[PDB]
Amino acid sequence: SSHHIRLLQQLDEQRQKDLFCDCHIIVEGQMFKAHRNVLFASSGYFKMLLSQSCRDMGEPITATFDVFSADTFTAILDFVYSGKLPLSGQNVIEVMSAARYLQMTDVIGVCKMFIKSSLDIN
Amino acid sequence: SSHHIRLLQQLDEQRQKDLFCDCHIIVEGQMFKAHRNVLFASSGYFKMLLSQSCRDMGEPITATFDVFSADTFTAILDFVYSGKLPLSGQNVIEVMSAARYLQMTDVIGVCKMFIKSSLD
Repeated sequence: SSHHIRLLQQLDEQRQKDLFCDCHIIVEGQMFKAHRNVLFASSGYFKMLLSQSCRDMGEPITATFDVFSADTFTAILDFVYSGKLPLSGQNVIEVMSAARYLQMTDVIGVCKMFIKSSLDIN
Repeated sequence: SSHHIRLLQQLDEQRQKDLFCDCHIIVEGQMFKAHRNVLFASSGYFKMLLSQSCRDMGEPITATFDVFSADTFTAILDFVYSGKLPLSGQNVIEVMSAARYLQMTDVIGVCKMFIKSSLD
């Protein structure tokens, strides 16, 4: 497990430092840099978007979204690169909606668990 | 950390299917396809090799090695993509030597533990 945790920490450092970042995502005018292989692995949407050029290298692939906010995409991509998803009642509905759009069943599951846990109040 | 396990399983499937493989490694006449970002994260040798072009895309980077065998590199790359290193009494010293060349301290440690526990 330590192998997997260290490796993903390194990939997270790489995307923060723009190393090997062959995918650009623009949300609300904000630019996110990331790796195609990680996104393809993590998202049914990116599997559909990136499949055509999966054996081509050259320009980075630039994808634009206006169906969710930059803050919401930050939370999703932070999870992709860490496995942690900070949620509150203020953002879990938006994150879950974006996870449906990006077809990320694991993020959807984390959101539903958070909602169920959060509602048990009394 | 089930996210971490699934993610690396997917990356392993990708390199087996030659998806997003921007690095080619030729060892003993045999071609290995892999990802630069994973290799840069996993090996001090590959970190140095791939640093020059880490923001340049285009041709895959091709590396060649003659200081270890294809079977030995298979074991190391399988570990890179799974966390499991297939060691035996036959190959443990060959794997350790390649891991020193590739500057992979985690693989060196696993080899030393294999030898140390061989008396148990």
